[PDB]
Amino acid sequence: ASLLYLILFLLFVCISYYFTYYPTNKLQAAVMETDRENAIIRQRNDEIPTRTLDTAIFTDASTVASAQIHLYYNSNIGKIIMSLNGKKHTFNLYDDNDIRTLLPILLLSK
Amino acid sequence: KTSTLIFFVIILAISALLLWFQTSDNPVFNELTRYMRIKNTVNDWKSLTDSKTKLESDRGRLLAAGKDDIFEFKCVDFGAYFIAMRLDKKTYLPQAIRRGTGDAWMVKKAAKVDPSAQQFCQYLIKHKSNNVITCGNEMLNELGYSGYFMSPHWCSDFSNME
Amino acid sequence: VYKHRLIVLFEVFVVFILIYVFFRSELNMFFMPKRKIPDPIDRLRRANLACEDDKLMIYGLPWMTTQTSALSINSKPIVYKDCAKLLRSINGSQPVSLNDVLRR
Amino acid sequence: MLVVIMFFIAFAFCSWLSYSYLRPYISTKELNKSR
Amino acid sequence: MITLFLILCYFILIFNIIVPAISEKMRRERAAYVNYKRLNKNFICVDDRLFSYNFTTSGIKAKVAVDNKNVPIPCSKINEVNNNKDVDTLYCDKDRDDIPGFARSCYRAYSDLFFTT
Amino acid sequence: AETKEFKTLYNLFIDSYLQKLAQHSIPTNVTCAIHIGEVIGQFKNCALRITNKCMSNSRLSFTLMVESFIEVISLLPEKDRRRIAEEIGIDLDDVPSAVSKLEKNCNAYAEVNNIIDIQKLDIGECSAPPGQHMLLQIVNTGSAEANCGLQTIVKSLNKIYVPPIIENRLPYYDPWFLVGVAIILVIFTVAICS
Repeated sequence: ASLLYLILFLLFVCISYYFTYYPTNKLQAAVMETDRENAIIRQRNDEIPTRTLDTAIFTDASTVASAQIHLYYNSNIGKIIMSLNGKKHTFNLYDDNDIRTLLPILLLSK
Repeated sequence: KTSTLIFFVIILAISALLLWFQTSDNPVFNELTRYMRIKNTVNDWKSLTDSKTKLESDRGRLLAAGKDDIFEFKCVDFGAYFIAMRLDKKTYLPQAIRRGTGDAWMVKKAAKVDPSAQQFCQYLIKHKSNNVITCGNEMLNELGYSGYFMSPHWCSDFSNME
Repeated sequence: VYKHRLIVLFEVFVVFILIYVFFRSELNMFFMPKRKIPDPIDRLRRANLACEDDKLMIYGLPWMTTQTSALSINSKPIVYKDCAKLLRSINGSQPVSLNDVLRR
Repeated sequence: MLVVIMFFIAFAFCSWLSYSYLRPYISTKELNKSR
Repeated sequence: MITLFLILCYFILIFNIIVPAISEKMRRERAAYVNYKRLNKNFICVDDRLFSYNFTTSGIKAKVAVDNKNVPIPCSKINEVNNNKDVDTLYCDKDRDDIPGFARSCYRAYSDLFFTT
Repeated sequence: AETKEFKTLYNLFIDSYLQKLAQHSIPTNVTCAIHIGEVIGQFKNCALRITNKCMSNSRLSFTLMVESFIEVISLLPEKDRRRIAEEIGIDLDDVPSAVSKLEKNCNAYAEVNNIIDIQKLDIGECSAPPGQHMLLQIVNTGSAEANCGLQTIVKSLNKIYVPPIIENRLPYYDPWFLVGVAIILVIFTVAICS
């Protein structure tokens, strides 16, 4: 049929265009995939700033103090490192204890 | 009808000749395909540089944690020469003391332990530190290479060591 | 003539076989978009702070729906009566979700 | 019919050339057998 | 006679694009494997998993290191991983769904192989 | 054709040793020479590099050689690096600034002068990835015992297995048979249609 012939010719054009102007090996195709994936990774990751952010901090069960912290989020292990007074503490976004420790210090940023 | 079949056979023969030249070790086809391949590779250099620089930026961000001494100039010894380097506060990429309009300053060593090289690297740290060069995109736009994909080089060796 | 259509179908079939045998992974990456890795902080965006009696409380937790008390630096329960005022002076009377905190 | 046998001859010859060209790679046993 | 035109198109496509593309892909992947095995050997560390690249009939393939209970081996003990050559390897061709982001790690392994070679 | 050098373990070792010799270079009054009667090269991408260093201090020569060898095998697997180490006669646990078994074996060339005399040399097949060449070196040094160590280490590194680049391109001969058959069969189909 005419429609089938047109579809076959379009498939021809698409396959030839891909094989000529696009990579045909695992390495370069994987590099392109990694480029797109890392772009998405960083678009999500840049939402967490490393600037000096003021927040209320709970050193004990009945104490509070206002101080500046730094935040660095990584997706290889999916954790947030919080920097306070020159000391860095890593909190996982998958562990319940780390989540319970890190959520108040983020939600109470003055 | 007859002309269509004749042209069908002729085009099949042309395709068979093209395949014969493609598969065989013909110098002419080799020259043409090498021309095309070199041009395509030099075109792809820019994308490769961007990807490697970005990945190195991520690994520099990951590496520079809990270490404030890596952010300051240090006389890193490369077995044969000293380089006064650090990590940039913005791009988190290796940044060293630049020699004029060239690459990083390489204080040549005359021995395994060369005190004079270390003294001169310290002198550069204390006096000539306003001129710096950073691996990545500034390196590409200044000297033409990214610092990576080059071995041996201070960017690649510093990334491998740290 | 059906023979010509059979020949062109054999052509497209052998093209598909050649693609599947050798260029399977490349075409799978290029044409099929793979799922993205889930973002745990995207899940945590729905969390917000309030007061469970005299203690800190985190509502909107899909990780643990049950009631959990927020942990301080030394991983101990937080018990302040004035924590509501601190929340009002930072986020407001309404419990501000972590999504708005990230948007800040 | 004549076009069919033309296609058969052309495809057979071109497949022979392609197979002879790709024998070192599609048959890894050949390359690893001779070091 | 559009059908004969399509037949000629696909014949030219296969025997003047795809076959040279197969040869070019094999040549590039074999070169990468050669530049990888000339210094590196056994497993290398990518995204906290361990990957090795071997050349087969249909190109290069990356196999990931796993223990007895199909769990990827953490990178920290690659030393002993190089000592034991009988460690379990899982191919990247099969999309095995138990490991979170297995294809992600495989793609990053191929990208790292390209960058190193 | 300006092609890159295909880096290989023995090539890295030789280049590191040469760089260490250059950076500890000291003037000397001894004459060091290379004399090759014939050099024959008939294979493409078979680069030949005749570097003529010579350091009179052979003790430092073995020190630098062992240091370079240790830095080279710092990337090999542990079992392979160690077994190659006993094959050569160098022990990692020993400091490079120490006399090893290899040096003791090669001291038998102390009396002879630091000249490299080759009656005839031919470069064999050099299979390299496209865009690169297989480079072979003929390095002289200030003592024939340092030379002994050099060639024995080079042979030991050559003993390893590196996968070769296989050439899949068919040999090319002028294909008039194909066009002849095409013309004959065009005549055949013309007759068939007529």
